[PDB]
Amino acid sequence: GSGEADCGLRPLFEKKSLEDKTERELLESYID
Amino acid sequence: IVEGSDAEIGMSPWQVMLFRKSPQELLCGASLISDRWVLTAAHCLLYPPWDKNFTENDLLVRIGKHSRTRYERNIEKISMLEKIYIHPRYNWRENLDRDIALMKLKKPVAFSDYIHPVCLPDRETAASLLQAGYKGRVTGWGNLKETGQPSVLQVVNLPIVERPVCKDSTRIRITDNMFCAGYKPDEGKRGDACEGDTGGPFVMKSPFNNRWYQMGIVSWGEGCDRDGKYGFYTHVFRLKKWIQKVIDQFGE
Ligand SMILES: [K+]
Repeated sequence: GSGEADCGLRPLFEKKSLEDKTERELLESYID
Repeated sequence: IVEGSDAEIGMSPWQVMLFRKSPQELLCGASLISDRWVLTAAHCLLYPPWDKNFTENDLLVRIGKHSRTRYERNIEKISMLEKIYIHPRYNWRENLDRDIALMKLKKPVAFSDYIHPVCLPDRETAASLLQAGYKGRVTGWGNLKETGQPSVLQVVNLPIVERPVCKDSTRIRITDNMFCAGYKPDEGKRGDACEGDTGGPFVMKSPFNNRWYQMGIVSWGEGCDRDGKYGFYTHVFRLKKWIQKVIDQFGE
C-alpha cells in the first residue's frame, strides 16, 4: 500500500541472490 | 529480544530506532515503509497512565543502524519528525486495541544497502501468510531478558499462535486487531520481544515474490518469554485503510 515499487527486497540479500542465516526457517514453517 | 541472535548487516534495513532527544534514550522500535513514513506503536508516543504524550520536537529517529551504541559513519541517518499521527480509536484504557501510529519525516531519507522500506500486505498476502504455525521475524535493540541491552541488532523468528491459545493465555480482553506469536511450553524453542522492542516490526517473507511484508507491530505482553505466555502484535492488515488514508492525505 505504500506505493514503494522496490519494497521488501533487501539490497544485501534478495538483490544479490543471497539468503540470510535464518530465513529458511520461515519457509519451512509455511510448508510443514 | 529474548533468546534471539545477532542480525547480519543489512538483514533488516527497514529497522528504525525511536529516540527521545533529551535525555538521550531509546524509546521504541519502528519501521520504514517509505522515504518519509515510519510505522510504530501508538503506546510508544501516547500513554496517559504514564503521563506520556510526545510531540514531534521531543523525538528523533535513527535509520540504517546495526550497533546499538556505536556511530556508523555515512551509513546511519538521523531524521527529525514533521508530524505524528495516532489511530483515532487507539484504546489505552483497556487492552491497547488499535496500537498503531505513523510518523512523517521532516525530509525524505535516501535509500542505501542499509536503509530500505518494507512492504505492507495486500489482501492475498494477508490471507496466505497470517496463519497459525507460520513464522514471522521480530527484530530490535530492546532488553535481552526480563530483569541487559545488546550491542548489535537482535533477531528472532516466532510462530503465529492459534487464537484460542492466545485467548486462553491471558485474562486481558483481546481483539481482532491483534494477533499473538511465540512458542508453546512443550514446543521446546523460546523467543520473545521485550522492553524497548515495542513498536518494532513483525515481518514475513513471501514465497511468491520473495518480498518482506510487515504483518505486525510489537504491541504488548505480560513479561518476556514466559512459559505459556505470548507476545501480542497489532494486526497491520486489519488497519490498512487508516494507514492508506494518512499517507494519501498528508504525504504532500
Ligand atoms: K502449508
